[PDB]
Amino acid sequence: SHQNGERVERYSRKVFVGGLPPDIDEDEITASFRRFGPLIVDWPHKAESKSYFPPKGYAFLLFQDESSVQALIDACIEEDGKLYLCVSSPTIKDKPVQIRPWNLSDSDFVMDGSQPLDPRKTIFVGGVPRPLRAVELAMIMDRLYGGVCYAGIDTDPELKYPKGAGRVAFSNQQSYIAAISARFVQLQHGEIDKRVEVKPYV
Repeated sequence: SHQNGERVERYSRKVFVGGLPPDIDEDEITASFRRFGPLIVDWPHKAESKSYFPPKGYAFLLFQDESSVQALIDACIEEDGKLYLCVSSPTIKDKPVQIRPWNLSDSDFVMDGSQPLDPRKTIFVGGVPRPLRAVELAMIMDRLYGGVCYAGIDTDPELKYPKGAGRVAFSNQQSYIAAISARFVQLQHGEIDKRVEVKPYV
């Protein structure tokens, strides 16, 4: 049978996992995923002090091609908050595995073309986690100090993946004056509530 033959490589091939069985090695997870082919993996624990593999289902991994990022993520279930794989089969059952890829091209939250990125109009925004997108950053500043032209989070040029804080670029009105002088505020959003930082760029 056939229905589609297109491919996409505009997703970040690094995927976090946590649903792995209580006993796992790199060949168990290589058999857990499909279409990913051969891949590279890293564990939160792998020292000779106990074992070459972690005592928990937590893992970080990536594979050789970026086209299977969309093919495998499409062969599984998703949520607006996270992804899930239906690989329940080995020593773990009835519970899908946690999945989190990244969007190496959505890391840019453009809002208006009247002002591109510039060192005299850039602003810094600190306190964002890595697993989140600039969603929480651009939306809070647009709900109380709106007028933004560009927004995003700090990333590694190595794989275009988050590494810490974030930034925005607008200088349109006193709304930017109100957020650049409001270097601490309250949001009650996600695992964060207060004292997030907002200051001029350097």
